[PDB]
Amino acid sequence: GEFQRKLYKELVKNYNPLERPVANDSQPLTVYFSLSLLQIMDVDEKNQVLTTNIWLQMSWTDHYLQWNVSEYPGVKTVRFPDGQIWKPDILLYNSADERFDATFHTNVLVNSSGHCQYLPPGIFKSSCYIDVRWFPFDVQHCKLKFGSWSYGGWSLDLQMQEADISGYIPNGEWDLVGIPGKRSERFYECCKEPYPDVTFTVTMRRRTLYYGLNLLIPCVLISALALLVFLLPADSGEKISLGITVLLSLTVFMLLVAEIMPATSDSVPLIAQYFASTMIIVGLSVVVTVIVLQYHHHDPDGGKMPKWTRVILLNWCAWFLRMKRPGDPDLAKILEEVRYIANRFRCQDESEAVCSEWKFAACVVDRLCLMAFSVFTIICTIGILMSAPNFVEAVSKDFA
Amino acid sequence: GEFQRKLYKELVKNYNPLERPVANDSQPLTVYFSLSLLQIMDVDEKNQVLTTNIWLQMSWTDHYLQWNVSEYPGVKTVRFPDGQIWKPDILLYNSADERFDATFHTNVLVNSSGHCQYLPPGIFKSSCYIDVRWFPFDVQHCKLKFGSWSYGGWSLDLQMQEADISGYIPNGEWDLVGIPGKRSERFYECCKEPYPDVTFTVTMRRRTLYYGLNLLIPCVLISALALLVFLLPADSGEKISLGITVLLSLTVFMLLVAEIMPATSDSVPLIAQYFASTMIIVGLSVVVTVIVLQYHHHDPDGGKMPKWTRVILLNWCAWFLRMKRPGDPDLAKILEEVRYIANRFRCQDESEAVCSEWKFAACVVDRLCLMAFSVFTIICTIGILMSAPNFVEAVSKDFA
Amino acid sequence: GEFQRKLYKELVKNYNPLERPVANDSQPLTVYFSLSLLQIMDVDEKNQVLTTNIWLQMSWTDHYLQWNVSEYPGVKTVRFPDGQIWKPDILLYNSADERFDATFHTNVLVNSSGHCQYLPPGIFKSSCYIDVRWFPFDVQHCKLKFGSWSYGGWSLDLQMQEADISGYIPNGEWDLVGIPGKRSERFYECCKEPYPDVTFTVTMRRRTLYYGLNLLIPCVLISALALLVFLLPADSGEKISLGITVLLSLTVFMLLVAEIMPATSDSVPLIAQYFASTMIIVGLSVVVTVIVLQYHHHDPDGGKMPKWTRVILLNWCAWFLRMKRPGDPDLAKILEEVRYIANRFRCQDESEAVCSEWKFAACVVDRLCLMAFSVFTIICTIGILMSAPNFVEAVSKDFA
Amino acid sequence: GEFQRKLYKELVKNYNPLERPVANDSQPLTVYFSLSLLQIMDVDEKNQVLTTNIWLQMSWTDHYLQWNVSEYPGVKTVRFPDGQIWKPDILLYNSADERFDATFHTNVLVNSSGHCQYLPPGIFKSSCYIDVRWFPFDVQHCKLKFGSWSYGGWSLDLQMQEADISGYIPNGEWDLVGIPGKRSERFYECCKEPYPDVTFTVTMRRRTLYYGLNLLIPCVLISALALLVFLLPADSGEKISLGITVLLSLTVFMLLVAEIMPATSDSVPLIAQYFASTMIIVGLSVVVTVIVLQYHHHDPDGGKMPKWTRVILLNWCAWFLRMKRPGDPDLAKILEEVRYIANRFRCQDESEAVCSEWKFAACVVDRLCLMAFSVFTIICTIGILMSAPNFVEAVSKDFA
Amino acid sequence: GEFQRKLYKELVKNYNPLERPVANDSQPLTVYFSLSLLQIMDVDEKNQVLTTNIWLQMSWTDHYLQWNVSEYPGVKTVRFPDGQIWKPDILLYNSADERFDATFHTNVLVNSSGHCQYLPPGIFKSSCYIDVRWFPFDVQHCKLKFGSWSYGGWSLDLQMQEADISGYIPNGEWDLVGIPGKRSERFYECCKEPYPDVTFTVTMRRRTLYYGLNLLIPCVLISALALLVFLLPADSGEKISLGITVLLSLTVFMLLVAEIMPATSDSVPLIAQYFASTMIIVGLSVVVTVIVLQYHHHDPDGGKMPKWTRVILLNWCAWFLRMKRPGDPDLAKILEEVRYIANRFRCQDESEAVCSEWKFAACVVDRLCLMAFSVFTIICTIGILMSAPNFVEAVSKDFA
Ligand SMILES: *[C@@H]1O[C@H](CO)[C@@H](O[C@@H]2O[C@H](CO)[C@@H](O)[C@H](O)[C@H]2NC(C)=O)[C@H](O)[C@H]1NC(C)=O
Ligand SMILES: CN1CCC[C@H]1c1cccnc1
Repeated sequence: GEFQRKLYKELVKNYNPLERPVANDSQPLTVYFSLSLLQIMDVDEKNQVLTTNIWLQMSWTDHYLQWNVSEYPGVKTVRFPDGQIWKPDILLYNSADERFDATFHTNVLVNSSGHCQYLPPGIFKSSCYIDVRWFPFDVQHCKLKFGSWSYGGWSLDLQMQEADISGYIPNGEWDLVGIPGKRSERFYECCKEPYPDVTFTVTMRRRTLYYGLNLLIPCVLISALALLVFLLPADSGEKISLGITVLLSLTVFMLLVAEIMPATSDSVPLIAQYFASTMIIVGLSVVVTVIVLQYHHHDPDGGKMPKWTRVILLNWCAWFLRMKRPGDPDLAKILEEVRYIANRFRCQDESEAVCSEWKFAACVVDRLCLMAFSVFTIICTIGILMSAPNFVEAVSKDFA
Repeated sequence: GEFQRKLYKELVKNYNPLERPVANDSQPLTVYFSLSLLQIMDVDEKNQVLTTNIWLQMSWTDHYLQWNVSEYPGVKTVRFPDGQIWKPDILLYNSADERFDATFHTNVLVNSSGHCQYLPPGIFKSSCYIDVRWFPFDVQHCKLKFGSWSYGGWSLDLQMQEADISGYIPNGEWDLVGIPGKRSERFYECCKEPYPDVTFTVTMRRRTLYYGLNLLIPCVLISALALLVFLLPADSGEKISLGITVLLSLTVFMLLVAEIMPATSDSVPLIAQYFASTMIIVGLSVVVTVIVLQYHHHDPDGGKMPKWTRVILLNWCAWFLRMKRPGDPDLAKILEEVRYIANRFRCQDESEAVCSEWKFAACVVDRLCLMAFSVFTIICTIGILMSAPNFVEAVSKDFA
Repeated sequence: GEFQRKLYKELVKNYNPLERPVANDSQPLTVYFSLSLLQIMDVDEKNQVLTTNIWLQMSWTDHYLQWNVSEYPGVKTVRFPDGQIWKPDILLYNSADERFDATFHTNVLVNSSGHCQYLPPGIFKSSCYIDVRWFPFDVQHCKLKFGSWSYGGWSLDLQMQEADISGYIPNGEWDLVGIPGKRSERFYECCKEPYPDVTFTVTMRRRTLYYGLNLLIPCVLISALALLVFLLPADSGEKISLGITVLLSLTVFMLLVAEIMPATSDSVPLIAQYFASTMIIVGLSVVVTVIVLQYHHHDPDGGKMPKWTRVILLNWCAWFLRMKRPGDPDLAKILEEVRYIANRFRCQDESEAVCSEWKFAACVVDRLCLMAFSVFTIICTIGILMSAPNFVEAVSKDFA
Repeated sequence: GEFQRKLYKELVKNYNPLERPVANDSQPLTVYFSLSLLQIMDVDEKNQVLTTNIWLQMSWTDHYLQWNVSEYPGVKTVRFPDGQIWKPDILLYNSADERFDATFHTNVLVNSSGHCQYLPPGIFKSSCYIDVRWFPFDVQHCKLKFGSWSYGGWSLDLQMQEADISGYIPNGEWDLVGIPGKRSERFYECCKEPYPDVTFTVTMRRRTLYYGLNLLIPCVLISALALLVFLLPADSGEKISLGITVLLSLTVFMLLVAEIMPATSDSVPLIAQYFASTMIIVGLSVVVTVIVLQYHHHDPDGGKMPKWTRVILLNWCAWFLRMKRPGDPDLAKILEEVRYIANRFRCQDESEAVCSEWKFAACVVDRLCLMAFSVFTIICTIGILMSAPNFVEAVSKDFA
Repeated sequence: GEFQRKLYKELVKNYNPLERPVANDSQPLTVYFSLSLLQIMDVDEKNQVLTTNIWLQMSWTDHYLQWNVSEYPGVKTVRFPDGQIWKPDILLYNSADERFDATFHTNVLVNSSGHCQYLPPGIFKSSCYIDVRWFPFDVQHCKLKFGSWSYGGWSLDLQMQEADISGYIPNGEWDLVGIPGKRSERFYECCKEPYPDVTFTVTMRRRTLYYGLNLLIPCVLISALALLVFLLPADSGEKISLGITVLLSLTVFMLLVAEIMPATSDSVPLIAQYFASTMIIVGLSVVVTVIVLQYHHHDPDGGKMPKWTRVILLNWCAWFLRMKRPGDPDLAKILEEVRYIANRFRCQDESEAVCSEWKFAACVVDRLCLMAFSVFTIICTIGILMSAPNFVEAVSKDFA
């Protein structure tokens, strides 16, 4: 259009993109800043990097870019590319990307009175502290700090507007709680002029269904199966294998959790405490199994049963767990031989009785330790999994 | 030639690559948008990112790029590179690339009457929701939203043309169903003017031959092998090893599945349900094996077989399974000696008879549990596999 | 130099890089396009992407870039950088890269008669189909498609020159069979305008020495070792651990092999078929071992051994296998006692004889199944490995 | 603003960005170089690179960019982008990045008296030596070197300012000790002109809590558990499975841990020494277990007990460990029968006595080696772990 | 200053950066090319690339960039950025990075007489053959090729200067032997002109301490531990589990090791063949163990030991290793009864006396195969380890 061509020719006369567009040079240029959250794309726990998809919103008033629509009837707005008009240099101080600025530079929409609009999209990789103390029942607060880089507080009056979440797409792993913001001005060692900035905090809660189904339940089941050694008879000759195999099979779970966790030294993760407790339980299970095995394969006439062992394992625990304790010269020569044979059988009977009593003691010890270990593992698991805050909320929101 | 040089000099005279090429400024500009799918690069289930290879197609009429063929006999079309003529700022809204734009800028072919064609190729990484509820017999819909960033509905009339699939190359893992399009207008918090956009939906059906033959069949085979613990005689003393080793060998499969699957908590994957069911099956098998072994190694004199247990197992289940139940003074001194020996032998015979009864009871329990576990695992696996929709279609389209 | 400075000043006078350097504007400009292969870098089977080091070759005649050597002594060639002259817009069609054009823009060498040479280097990532049916005895063909993006047939006709492989460097993993091409031609539905393009097919053969020595021989050896369970006597007590451990090893081997293979569902690969056959063989061996162990530990009084099993195992297969089958009143009181003892001893002897007969039957079954399984595994391995059409060529080239 | 428009127009008049802003051309331009540390993002031990977030700080004086604020009341500072002003070419010498200069070019703030202030941000990847001799108890010294690439000391003399640590964000893994600066002058063979440069040495101390919890304690506990084979009785038939599975688990642990450390060959790391010691201890325990099992299953008449081992073990070692050492004509024919039976039983009991002797000797050897290995493991672990120069500091600052 | 401003204005008067700065247009421009190695960043065996930190030294004489130093006092050198003056187009021929040329474009220093120095830094990823045959005792020779892309001997004749290693920083894994250069020509068929090229070969020796300690010593120790299977008595019942567990562990060891090596089919690597030999050693040990177990459990009532075995396994082989060979009517009825019992005992003793011979034969085989397998393992390990060249040099330089 001829009007469009004339307006574009007239709007660029003696225009310097290096100057701040203010009618008076002694007042700051008010700029309104806001962002629109679109998607939380990634939360890296190991590298402590948060990846989001946002649209920055910048608005200000330009004094030289004004015209009367009477002389230009058809055209009401004008768009300008990068490098042709003045734009604020607003960056992200918290950036964690090789290019310190990740914004696709689009056009600038202008009023017929000089109201510039800037909506640059882009995927932002910011570095925020990730707390894994109560993993996987944790809520994270990651900050996004925005502000002008080279304009002080006397030339650029930054003003914050509320973030817009009307186009937010659920992540499916993180539940968004909110995104407040606040404006503050700081002093830097470079200069003696305040530099206002706008900080947005993103609060999200991890959904625990997947982790609960894939890490907590299998460990519970395997630890429960590890108690099955306290039910096998000692004569089966398989007791050590169960404990060893369950220890081996939980080593891989420990290694997996270690590989998915950041190498932080600020606190002990709740899952780490759980796995250490389970390791301890299995270790003492194996120790008790060895003790029972060495009690059951006792050598008759190899020692004397201590009186304390006798009383404690035959009159107290047997009662408490309702145990039931099991229970012419030729003729002369013939007689000598038959008494010898009978005496040999009698000694065999005494030896087998001693062996039976030793085996009964081993069985009593085994059952008592079974009960104690079951109580201990239930208590430890319940306490560890209930210690974390908002665990009831997480359960009621995800599972039920 | 001279005519080409003259035309090129004439066309760029007083041309502003900023203004919209419309004869009347009030009327909008009609731009036809279309897509040409070529290939599907990858479908990142873990990162919810879809990579494609497409050719965008745009067409519009330029008012100033017109000439007469008679005055320039040789030439009929001209081509302009980026930054020399006006082009629409159409870009993909749902972009997962580090840079928000992935198009490769090429030339713009021009009619003799002002028709511009623009076909920029590129590889697009668009973030689309991936549903793994019915993995691997699943169908995924991914959207591609294209629209002008800075031009409203009063300036650009973004029409839609049907997507073209003729140069499409089959992926070999995904089966294309179709790619329809739909145009709509939306309002944004920035501005009081609608912004039309064109959305293309891609429907792909996963081919399940590889995933089936690599995950389902081995798991079924190992689950069936885990039932052999009920055919092993108890005297071999190697029942528990089979169960614990198949438990390990399926835990590694669970690890692989956790590796390939994402970490969403929206739903429980079908493969996760199947693996959990197999886990419970093997755990219950190990528990039953422990019970059977503790039945087999029953200490005689250490207890009495309950009458209810006998009537349940010995003469009821054996009937059900049709199993047979197995089975001068000197001469005096010698007389009591041989009497003592004979009495000892008789007591040994009674003890071995009791032990044989206990062993038969253990065998009966083993047979019952074998039958029950076999029927239960068959029913569970059939139900879980057949619960998925279009499972029969996927089978008949892949295996047949 | 004075002369070359004057020539450079003169040549760029009234020059328009947008203009096509022809003399009549109606006759298409002939461009000769060829290739120069340097090295094959990587063949990504998982991503279906081929990376190569390639030098392009272009040659056209420029009408305006001519001069008389006699007027400019010494100056015989001139060179121009990107953008200062006209260049064909030839780029890879089936490219797989974030930035579509993977070329380095060097200078253009122009002779005194207007002949332009252009050799842009670069590393090209191309998405080509990768068949995996006969992996690792496979030969792959990957296609490279070039051609002008915008210039048609009446303006720019493409001519082919033979590909150059003089500078080729051996890969060490792929054997270059050759690289032919075809100068195709295409017509549209509007106009009789031939659109030409040049395509190059790279045919390579995989060297099988590494894959063979690292996959096939270890698996064959381990499968052969898995057959030793049949030679193991039942009384040892380790007939199940051997089979289950080789099963674990085979499962790990499949898991590690499937990490380098594509997830295509086009066809079942040869290596997958071989692994499936090995798994079936091992599972059947475990089942047979369970049956043999069940036979070995048979209750002497648990039943009667069927006459069919008698006349088969102890009669036919035993002869076939050439196995030898092993095999005053007080005086009356003492008489009764010794008769009782003797009767007990005789019953023990009969039970021992029955157990020995059962054990011999188990041994016969074990040996027969050993022979059958050895034949099965040898036949299956030979048949699976001999099905590759390139197997003889591979074994004659790589190994020999 | 009119005043700033006029000032911008007047300042760029006859200005050449290629010219060094001095007044005599023979005096070096004083430049002050500092550095503001934000956070340490990564320390890659495998690649030996360090990633940090750093704000550069350069300040100098410009002779031409001077104006009187009386004629321009509102204007007090001006800003210029890259390419329109002279900037020092300060680079990172020991950089490790695809682009040798990973800085973001921002505006240059200029005061009214010609004072410049340039603060470009960025993420820097520098190659620094990583010493893993005392891993995980490490203190690292990574150096950053800066300096003009082309400007010499006679034209550009760098000056060092103290590094600023305000605004530092704690890593959570690495503890920052400090970052001291040093300005060094290096001469050439040309001429007596300095070539000053500024170097900063970042000193970090690894926080040894995560590694201590995940590697040292689990391996210590597993090594302690591996000693339980000595308390296991030899009759259980599990004295080797425990040791072999512990050895397998520990070698898996070592091989997986090896994925973290680099392949350097300048020293033997502490963790490698500790793992090797554990390997040796477990192997020797397995050897001793084999020897003990050989002692236990000795043939009753396959040999004779040597006097030397008899006196050394049964006499001296029992004293040490305080172990109690356990333990009508037919009448003639009947006489030889009963005498034969009696002497057979006597031979059986003497063979049993010899077997008991061998078993007791095996038990004594087992106890002695248990004591020896219990001493050895503790001594080796303490000695290896106490060799770190800062072990006490690390423990007292990470645990207490 | 004024003088340098005037000089900068004067030098760019009628300057064309597209022409060689010669004075006759026929004499080639002599260009000196050198190198400055700083660090070897990484050597990749998988993808066969070499990444280094390198400074490129260039120097030539410019005819136009000259001035009288008297007329411009104080000014001695001038600097020009990329694009403002002519620069040689020298680039790496055999590159491996995505951008074919990776050099940071810095300024060019020009003296008063017209001498140009150009030292662009960068990180170069080359592509060189990596010989893995003698792994990990490799000595590599990676070539770097440099040269003008378009200019030839008529225009630009390259020269060579010795590479600079004064700034070298040791890698820690690779020992640098040296880096020699060479200047070579290449005559074309058309034109008898030189085509100078300068190539540098970097020779590095791998440090074997880490690889030895982490791969060779553990493998030898594990093989020695597996060698203990022959000392274990057969009565334990653990002779198979130990061997199979070691086999599985070392198989996973080899599979893990194979990941850090390329799939090159040009030679069989030393580590690969060593692991193979260990594989056959362990497999044969398992086979021998199976044979020994079969001999130990021979049926006493089965076949008869052949005379060949009776001599060779009992006399000859026991002499070879010196193992001593271990070794009224009622009266009639009672007489017949005791005769029967004594005859049964005598038959039992005779039957048992045959199993001792089989057990001694098993012991003889165990000892013989222990000796033979130990000798075989020692010989094979020594031969494979010492076969590689410069093994003595490597061990002396690394371990001492
Ligand atoms: C413009 O900015 C510079 C910042 O360095 C000012 O220089 C400093 O000014 C203060 C007070 O005048 C002095 O105390 C410092 O010593 C100065 N720094 C140096 C390195 O000299 C400069 O004064 C400012 N000029 C104007 C007109 O405001
Ligand atoms: C539709 N566009 C994309 C998002 C907002 C909107 C817009 C409006 C004005 C300037 N830029 C962008």
